[PDB]
Formats: sequence, structure tokens, C-alpha cells
Amino acid sequence: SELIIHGRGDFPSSELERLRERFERLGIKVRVDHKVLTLIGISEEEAERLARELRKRGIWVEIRK
Amino acid sequence: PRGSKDIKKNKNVIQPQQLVLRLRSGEPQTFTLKFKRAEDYPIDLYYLMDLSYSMKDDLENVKSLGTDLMNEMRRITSDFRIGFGSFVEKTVMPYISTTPAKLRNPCTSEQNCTSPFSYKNVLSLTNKGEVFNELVGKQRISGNLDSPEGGFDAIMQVAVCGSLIGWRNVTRLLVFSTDAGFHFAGDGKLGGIVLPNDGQCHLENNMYTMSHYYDYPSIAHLVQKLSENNIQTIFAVTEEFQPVYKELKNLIPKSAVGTLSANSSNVIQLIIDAYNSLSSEVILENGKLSEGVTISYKSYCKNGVNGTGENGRKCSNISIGDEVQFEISITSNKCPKKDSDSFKIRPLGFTEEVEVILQYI
Amino acid sequence: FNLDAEAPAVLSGPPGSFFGFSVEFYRPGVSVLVGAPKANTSQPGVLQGGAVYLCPWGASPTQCTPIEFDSKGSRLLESSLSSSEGEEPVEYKSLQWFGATVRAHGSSILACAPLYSWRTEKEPLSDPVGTCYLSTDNFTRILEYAPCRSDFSWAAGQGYCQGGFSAEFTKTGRVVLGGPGSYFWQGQILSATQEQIAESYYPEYLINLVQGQLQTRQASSIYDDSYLGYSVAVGEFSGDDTEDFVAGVPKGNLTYGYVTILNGSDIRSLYNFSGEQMASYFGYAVAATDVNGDGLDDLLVGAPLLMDRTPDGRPQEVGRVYVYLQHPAGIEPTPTLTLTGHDEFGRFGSSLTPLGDLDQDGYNDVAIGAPFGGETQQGVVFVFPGGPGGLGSKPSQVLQPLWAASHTPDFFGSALRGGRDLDGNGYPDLIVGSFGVDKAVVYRGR
Ligand SMILES: *[C@@H]1O[C@H](CO)[C@@H](O[C@@H]2O[C@H](CO)[C@@H](O[C@@H]3O[C@H](CO[C@H]4O[C@H](CO)[C@@H](O)[C@H](O[C@H]5O[C@H](CO)[C@@H](O)[C@H](O)[C@@H]5O)[C@@H]4O)[C@@H](O)[C@H](O[C@H]4O[C@H](CO)[C@@H](O)[C@H](O)[C@@H]4O)[C@@H]3O)[C@H](O)[C@H]2NC(C)=O)[C@H](O)[C@H]1NC(C)=O
Ligand SMILES: *[C@@H]1O[C@H](CO)[C@@H](O[C@@H]2O[C@H](CO)[C@@H](O[C@@H]3O[C@H](CO)[C@@H](O)[C@H](O)[C@@H]3O)[C@H](O)[C@H]2NC(C)=O)[C@H](O)[C@H]1NC(C)=O
Ligand SMILES: *[C@@H]1O[C@H](CO)[C@@H](O[C@@H]2O[C@H](CO)[C@@H](O)[C@H](O)[C@H]2NC(C)=O)[C@H](O)[C@H]1NC(C)=O
Ligand SMILES: *[C@@H]1O[C@H](CO)[C@@H](O[C@@H]2O[C@H](CO)[C@@H](O)[C@H](O)[C@H]2NC(C)=O)[C@H](O)[C@H]1NC(C)=O
Ligand SMILES: *[C@@H]1O[C@H](CO)[C@@H](O[C@@H]2O[C@H](CO)[C@@H](O)[C@H](O)[C@H]2NC(C)=O)[C@H](O)[C@H]1NC(C)=O
Ligand SMILES: *[C@@H]1O[C@H](CO)[C@@H](O[C@@H]2O[C@H](CO)[C@@H](O)[C@H](O)[C@H]2NC(C)=O)[C@H](O)[C@H]1NC(C)=O
Ligand SMILES: *[C@@H]1O[C@H](CO)[C@@H](O)[C@H](O)[C@H]1NC(C)=O
Ligand SMILES: *[C@@H]1O[C@H](CO)[C@@H](O)[C@H](O)[C@H]1NC(C)=O
Ligand SMILES: [Ca+2]
Ligand SMILES: [Ca+2]
Ligand SMILES: [Ca+2]
Ligand SMILES: [Ca+2]
Ligand SMILES: [Mn+2]
Ligand SMILES: [Mn+2]
Ligand SMILES: [Mn+2]
Repeated sequence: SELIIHGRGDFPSSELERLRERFERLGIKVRVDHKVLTLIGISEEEAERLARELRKRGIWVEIRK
Repeated sequence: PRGSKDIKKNKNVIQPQQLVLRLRSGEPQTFTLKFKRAEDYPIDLYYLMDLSYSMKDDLENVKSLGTDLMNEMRRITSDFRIGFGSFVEKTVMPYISTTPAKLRNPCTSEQNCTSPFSYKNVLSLTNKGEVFNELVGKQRISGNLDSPEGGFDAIMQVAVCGSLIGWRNVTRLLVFSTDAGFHFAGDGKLGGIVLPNDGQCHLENNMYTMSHYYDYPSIAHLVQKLSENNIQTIFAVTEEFQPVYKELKNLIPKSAVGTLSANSSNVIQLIIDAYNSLSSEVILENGKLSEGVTISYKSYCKNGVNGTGENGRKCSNISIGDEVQFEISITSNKCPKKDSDSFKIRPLGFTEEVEVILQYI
Repeated sequence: FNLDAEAPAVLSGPPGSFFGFSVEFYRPGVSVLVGAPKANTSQPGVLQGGAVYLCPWGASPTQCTPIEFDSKGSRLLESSLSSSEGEEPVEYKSLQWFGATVRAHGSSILACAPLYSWRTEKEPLSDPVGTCYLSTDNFTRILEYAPCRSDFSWAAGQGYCQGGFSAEFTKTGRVVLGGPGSYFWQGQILSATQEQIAESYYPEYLINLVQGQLQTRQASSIYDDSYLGYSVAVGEFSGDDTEDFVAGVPKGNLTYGYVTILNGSDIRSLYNFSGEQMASYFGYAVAATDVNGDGLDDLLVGAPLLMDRTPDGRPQEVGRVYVYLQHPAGIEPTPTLTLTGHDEFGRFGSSLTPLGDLDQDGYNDVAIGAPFGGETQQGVVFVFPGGPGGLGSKPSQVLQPLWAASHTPDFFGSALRGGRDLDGNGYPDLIVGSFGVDKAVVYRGR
């Protein structure tokens, strides 16, 4: 249902800024408290695909049902 | 009969350089000596740059800052020494992912990164800037787990490792770059490290090896060693972490905090201001004096401050563009020999010197 | 002033084993427990697994036999012991610092292993959750309690929890554990009674969820690197009889640090106590006792790295200890009294402990450690007496090691524990850890 991305612990914030820009360009709403980027209202298949891609990139992400 | 005075040869800025004195018994002869400092100060600088994974966004700024700093050192002073080092964090379990795969490349799998290292002295101090530009350009990032980085170990080793780093008896500077906070003493207990940092130099092959054996140093320890070695620290930290390092600046005397960005004017301006504020002391010496001859000194320091006796030989505050005036009186109780004599009066640690010729009637 | 410092009983363990790193009493007769983080163990394939030594009292204190809390070595991995090439331990018990925190209450014992780490089945990541064993009813049965060994794998969750870093037993037997490294080093306080652990125990599955467990919730990302739970203590601050938790946060507020008081039934923060100086470890060690004898517990907070200007203006590292007295309305935010060290790099206030009514005047006393104090930097332990106006500002007694200084620091006074009538003569006694030279001296009150 929801995808969480953690840009913390010795990680360049420019990465999180560019992911926020990329997802926002595709119309998926995005919010962030300080560096915890999350996606709201995303389908299960799309969320799983994005999570797999980001894990391949090496970012730690979590999926919430 | 009476004494006389005259100057043989004089030069404009040590204004008088050759004069002859026709002394007499019981009649002092006094002459003036004007000094103005013109030699440029010598300077040493060591640039310490973070290289944790958080530096990926800021690496270009660090490199450009290095080149601009070298250019300013060349432009401002004719004598300069420059070198640099790097650091990420202690190499123990809580601070680095210790799985065998991630020792090879703690960054992401796609990227290639060098393995972590507590501290690596890349280049000892040297007077040639071309190697500094060439070698800084080859640096590559390295990975680490926790957001704070172990820079204080690097600062400790740089402060205490005198000969290996190449520090000399000269004004010293140390530019520190980082995108994240800092560890300090007491953090090592998480990784089972409890021995406090002894402050000794444990560099082997230009690398810190006892990172896993000694805890981080406390700020008081760091302050003590920096003050002992007379190193002025300049923190070229990112705009994000300005408040924490500003609070740190109060504890450490004689330091300033700049801003790290594509535009590097702030830290350069701090360097120039630090150079301009330097000052020296002028102390006048003289060669061995013949018996039956006595000398005295007077000092006219800046702001009208004046001294006599021993204080006449010394002026404890002088900077570029400043000048001082000395009054020296020479007296003789007899005439040891008809033939004249030559004596040299020069300030300590300078090449320029005065020659005085004494004649006894 | 009556601790018999002329010839205290001395205990010694194997060399280079950090014997005496953490000490505690035991009284199911009476005996003294000593932790040995680096001592070798007989379990197979474990290098420096660590052990806890039981040194009985009354007889000649010279047995000091170890306790076989565990015997199985590094446990293997299911689906890799067979149908795969080679073995792969699922948990790495080597260098786990077992026994780094020995706490006992009645017949139960808790021995935590902060550095225990384990490779997950889903992915090969290895993280140090830490684990604690729990003996119950005089070693009748032993339960492994590892609440941070949950399904949240990486440091983003409870992966790097290092649970069991600091622990304490409440009056009702409820266990408390301080995990500093949970949630990107935000820290976490975990607790659950012995009954709940026994009910939810299931050794077959490495991942077990204890029913009724209480734990702090994850906070915003701004609070990273707080190290909450670096040091833990318990006292009655909420007015109700239920014991309330106290947790140290040495790096919570721009490294100034603070100490929190958590409700003992919900873990909702009740008070905050800000630090004084940047990077001082305000919260290195905490304690709660009734120093002024009013009947309400009073907080004490350590700060070893605090520096102050010398008489000539030179800054020096002395350390400081603060005292907050609980008025009937509620604890004040400012420190009612502060005690400062004298030795440079002394780490004064790095280990606190109540002593009970040692002087026997109706007022409780307190002992404050100083691992690197003294002329030779061997270490020193002070004893500050209580009184109606609060804790006295002049140490009543000063305790130093008898043996000559070696080539390495002794860390004398780095771990203390007192307030139990060990000798049985009706006065409290003190145990001082000296793990630098692998010794743990015991003092007795005349
Ligand atoms: C003593 O000092 C300490 C340290 O300053 C204080 O502790 C911190 O106080 C702050 C402020 O009160 C806390 O932040 C608030 O936390 C609560 C509770 O959050 C938890 O429960 C939520 C229940 O709804 C839950 O949603 C949260 O989880 C989500 O959100 C967090 C973000 O925190 C996110 O990281 C998670 O992944 C989840 O997505 C969490 O489990 C929360 O209700 C508050 O939310 C407010 O948010 C905005 C402002 O951010 C506001 O507009 C809203 O209306 C809402 O009120 C806020 O996040 C913090 O958690 C405390 N702990 C720490 C470690 O920082 C303590 O309070 C002081 N005590 C005293 C007595 O002074
Ligand atoms: C627990 O037991 C293990 C295994 O017996 C001990 O391992 C030993 O550790 C020491 C130091 O870490 C090693 O010492 C080195 O030995 C070589 C040759 O033996 C010597 O040339 C070196 O100078 C150094 O002294 C030692 O090899 C190693 N193994 C053995 C069998 O001793 C470990 O030290 C024990 N731990 C404690 C706290 O006693
Ligand atoms: C960095 O920014 C500062 C301020 O924005 C620039 O400062 C100006 O520099 C020019 C010459 O480079 C001067 O003529 C101006 O007087 C300066 N103004 C101020 C307010 O400082 C600086 O130039 C920038 N750096 C670079 C390399 O362009
Ligand atoms: C509680 O357990 C301890 C540990 O076994 C008992 O103390 C001694 O343990 C050693 C083995 O380590 C035995 O050899 C001794 O015989 C034990 N003491 C006695 C008096 O038997 C202890 O006895 C146990 N508690 C009780 C009440 O027996
Ligand atoms: C600490 O928490 C306890 C409960 O966990 C509070 O005590 C009572 O809790 C019940 C519910 O369990 C409430 O209905 C009561 O209202 C609580 N008592 C009061 C006086 O409100 C206790 O209040 C909490 N501590 C503080 C200081 O509020
Ligand atoms: C967090 O730290 C800040 C900075 O120390 C505190 O803000 C003020 O800090 C100064 C220190 O120079 C104190 O004199 C003030 O009293 C502090 N302000 C207040 C309102 O007390 C801030 O208080 C700290 N907050 C917490 C929760 O620890
Ligand atoms: C110092 O000497 C200068 C030069 O003679 C004179 O003008 C000035 O008044 C003197 N000041 C003092 C304080 O003696
Ligand atoms: C030292 O000399 C400089 C320049 O001559 C002057 O600005 C300064 O006031 C003098 N005194 C001190 C204490 O720096
Ligand atoms: Ca309560
Ligand atoms: Ca009280
Ligand atoms: Ca008393
Ligand atoms: Ca007694
Ligand atoms: Mn970093
Ligand atoms: Mn960055
Ligand atoms: Mn780090």
C-alpha cells in the first residue's frame, strides 16, 4: 500500500531530493518529515516494482500494507 | 676635544646600515636605528577532507576548494607548504557493515568504492602546488554506516605526528571539511573500545592503524594538543551543520567556521584574515663588545608605547607595514686601542644587519 | 568514612579477561557475581565468548567458578546445513562481550551480551542486536531474552539495537533493557516481566514476540543519534507505587544531551533534564535514591567529559555530577546541587551507585566513580554523605587501589554496586570493579 525510503545514516541528501523530483514528475504524491521519503496511494504491484528497483540501487526501503 | 657622529652609507626601507662613531672617555654618543618589517610571513597548511559516502554530493566543492586554496597560498605569500589527508571512521563492527561482501565496497553494489580506513596521510607537506592539484583530483569516495564521522582521530594524529606530516617552526593552519557531525570520546564503548586516546603518533606507512584499539578523543584532549602544537583550525563545514560547529567554535580558541559550497569565498576570506592578523617580535642583539665599552637600548613600539633598559632591546608586537624606532647610546671609560673596531647589531632571525665602527681618540 | 580501606577483600580472574567489568550481588546464603566480557569459554568454536563468575562469600572468597549460562556454540543455519554447499552460522557468538552487564534480583539473574550479532535468513546482513540470558529460581531453568532480535532487519529498524547495553531490575522483578542503537541510533527502552518472558518463550524459532512487552515508538528522523538508553535506572517519580524508568540520552540535543523520566506503565515521558555543555555526556550514568531522607526518590546524573576553566583560566577536563531533589509537587528542572571533579582527565562521575544508610544516620549516601583520577591515574572512588539539606559537597571518604600502578590504566571505580548487607553485620557494603587489571575488590562497613 505504502512505500518507505530511508535516506539516513551517511547518505547524500541529493539522492533523496532527486528521487522526490522523479516521483513527483510522475504524479505520485510524496511527503517527507526530514529524510524519510514515503509514497501514498500506490498500487501493490507498482510499489513492489519500485521497491525492488531501489533495493537494486542499494537504498533501504520498506513496504507497508 | 669632543666626539662626533656620521653615517657612512644609508638605505631606505633597518634604515642606517654603516656608520662610524668617534667615541671619547665619559662622552656617550647616541644614534638612531629605524626598523620596518617587509619580509612576508611563512605559512604551513594541511587540508583534511572527509570522504565518507555523505561526501558524494560535495566532492566537487572539496576539490575546487583545494585548488583555490593552493592558488591563494601562491598569490598571498612567497613561502608556503601544503599537503592533505583523508578519513571516514573507525573500522569496527557497529560503525561499518562487517559482512565480507561490504568490506570490498561499502557503497551500493553498482558503484565501486574503496574500503574504509580510519585515516590516511595522502601527502606530507611540500612546497610544490602542481602535485597538490594532480593528487587531489584522483581522490575517490568511501563508504560508512553511521551519519557522524570519526574526524577527531584524524585531527589528533595530524596534531601530534610532527615529523611525518612535516610541520616546522612556523605559523600553522588546518582546514577541516565535513558534511556530517563528529564522534568524540565515549562513543567507542559501543564497539567495545574503552582505552582513552593516548595522543601518541601511531602512523604506519602513512595510515592510522590503532583506530580499533583507542577510543575517540574528548574535546578537552583535542584542545590541549592543538594549543600545544599551535594549530589554528578552520572548519569548512556544510551549511546544514553550521549550528553544531558554531557551538564547537566557542570551546576551541583561535578557530573559525566557514561554509562549504561551489563558491568557496568564505573559507578563503578566513584564511586571508588569519594571515593578516599575524604579528612578530623584534629583539636586537649585538656582537661581543670590547672592554671599556657599554651599550644601551630604547624602544618606541606602536601606539606610543616606550621602553628602556632590557625592554629597550625588545618590541613584542609588530606586523607588516608597521615600523619601530630605536635609540642606542654607546659609552666608553677609556681608549683601549687607537685602531678602530667593527661590531654588528642585527635583529634576531633576520638577514638584514647593521655595522658600527668605533674609534677611540 | 568507615569502609575498611586498609585491607579490602580482593577477587581476581583470568588475565586479560576484563574480569570485574560489571559487578552485582546475589542472595537467593549470599554470593557476589562478577562479569568477564573477554574471558575464554569452553563452548565449541567460540573465541572470547565471555562469561560471568560466581564468587561465594562467607567462606574464603577464592572459588570464583564460572556459570555455564550457555553451552551450544554458534548455532547453524536451517536450509544450509543440508541442501547447500557448506555450513553458515546464523549467529556469531564470538567476541559478544557476554556478561558485560550482570544484574540480579532475588533468585533471578540477567547477563546481557551487547555485541552479539546474527546473520539473517532473508539476506546475509549481519547486525548486533545483542541478547540477554535470564536464569530463574537459582539456575533451575535459563531463558534467552533477545527482544531486539525482531523481524526488522537493517539499522533502519532494530537491527543495530545492541539491546542489553544497559539493564536494571525493578522492585517487582520487571526487566528493563536499554538499546542505544535502535532506529538509526535513536535508542530504545524495552521491558517485560519474567512471567511474560516465560509464557512467550519458544526456543525453536529465533524470532519470538513477548506478549505485553513495552517499548518506545520510533520518532522523527531529526532525533537520530540520540543514543537513548545509554544508561538506565529506576525510581518512583510518578507518585504511584509503580517504579518509573530513567534513561540517559547523551547525544540527544545537539550533543548537549538530556535525561528522561518515563512512566512505568506506558513509557510516556514525564520529565526532561537538559544538559549544560556541548559534548559532555550528560547521561553517561544515572541513579535514583533518597539522599535527603524525605521519602521521595531523587535523581543523579553524570557528566564525565564536562570541562571548566581553571583558576588561571586554562580549561581542563574534570567532569561533573548533578543532583535533582524531588519536592512533593514535582522535580525542578534546574540542578539543585552540582559536584565537580579535581583531576585532569579524571572522568569524575562516570559510574554512580547508592550505598544505603552506610553512616547509619537516617540519610542515604552515594559513591561516585573516577576511573582515571588520583595522582597515578589508577582510579579513585569517593563517598558523599547525605543530609537534611541534600548531598554533602565534601567527600566523606576516598578509596584508592593498594597495588602499585602497572603500565596500563586500572579503571578502578569504573563499575560499582552497593547497598546490600553482604557481611550480614547490619551495615551496607560496596563492590568496586577494577577490570583494567582483572580484579574486583570488595569493601565492608565497620
Ligand atoms: C522530552 O524530550 C523528548 C525529546 O525532545 C520528547 O520526545 C519527543 O517529543 C516529540 C514531540 O512530542 C515526539 O514527536 C511526536 O511524536 C508523537 C508520537 O509519535 C509516535 O506515535 C504516533 C502515533 O500517531 C506515530 O504516528 C508515530 O510514527 C509515525 O511518525 C513518526 C514521526 O515521529 C515517523 O518517524 C514514523 O515512521 C511514523 O510514520 C510515532 O510512532 C506524534 O504524535 C507527533 O506527531 C505530530 O506531528 C506533527 C509535527 O511533527 C504535528 O503537527 C501533529 O499534530 C502530531 O502531533 C510527533 O511526531 C517524539 O516522538 C518524542 N520522542 C523522540 C525520541 O523524539 C518528550 O516528549 C519530552 N517530554 C516532555 C515531558 O517534555
Ligand atoms: C582465548 O583463547 C584463545 C585461543 O587459545 C587465545 O588466542 C590467542 O590470542 C593471542 C593474542 O590475541 C595470540 O598471541 C599471539 O601468538 C603468536 C604465536 O602463538 C605470538 O607470536 C604473538 O606474539 C601473539 O602473542 C595467540 O596466538 C592466540 N592463540 C593461542 C592459541 O594462544 C586468546 O588470547 C584467549 N583470550 C584470553 C583473554 O586469554
Ligand atoms: C561568492 O559569493 C560572493 C558573494 O555572493 C561573491 O562576492 C563578490 O565577488 C566579486 C568578485 O568575485 C566582487 O566584485 C563583489 O564585490 C563581491 N561581493 C560580495 C558581496 O562579496 C564572490 O565573487 C563569489 N565567488 C565567486 C568565485 O564568484
Ligand atoms: C544455586 O545454584 C548455585 C550454583 O550451582 C549453588 O551453589 C553451588 O554451586 C556449585 C556449582 O557451581 C556446587 O558445587 C555447590 O554445591 C553449590 N552450593 C551448595 C551449597 O550446594 C547453590 O547451592 C544453589 N542454591 C541452593 C539454595 O542450593
Ligand atoms: C502513568 O500511567 C498510568 C497507566 O499506565 C496512569 O495511571 C492511570 O491509568 C489509567 C489507565 O490505565 C487511567 O484511567 C488513569 O486516569 C490513570 N491515573 C491517573 C491519575 O490519571 C498514570 O496516570 C500515568 N502517570 C501520570 C503521571 O499520568
Ligand atoms: C537543547 O539545547 C539548547 C541549547 O543548549 C537549549 O536551549 C538553551 O540553551 C542555553 C544554553 O546556552 C540555555 O541557557 C537555555 O536555558 C536553553 N533554553 C531553554 C528554554 O532552556 C534547549 O533548552 C535544550 N532543550 C532540551 C529539551 O534539552
Ligand atoms: C614615546 O616616545 C615618543 C617619541 O619620542 C613620544 O612622542 C611619546 O610621547 C612617548 N610616549 C610615552 C608614553 O613615553
Ligand atoms: C599590535 O600591533 C597592531 C599593528 O601595529 C595593532 O593593530 C594592535 O593594536 C597592537 N596591539 C595588539 C594587542 O595587537
Ligand atoms: Ca509509577
Ligand atoms: Ca528526596
Ligand atoms: Ca547518611
Ligand atoms: Ca556490612
Ligand atoms: Mn558522512
Ligand atoms: Mn553531502
Ligand atoms: Mn560514521
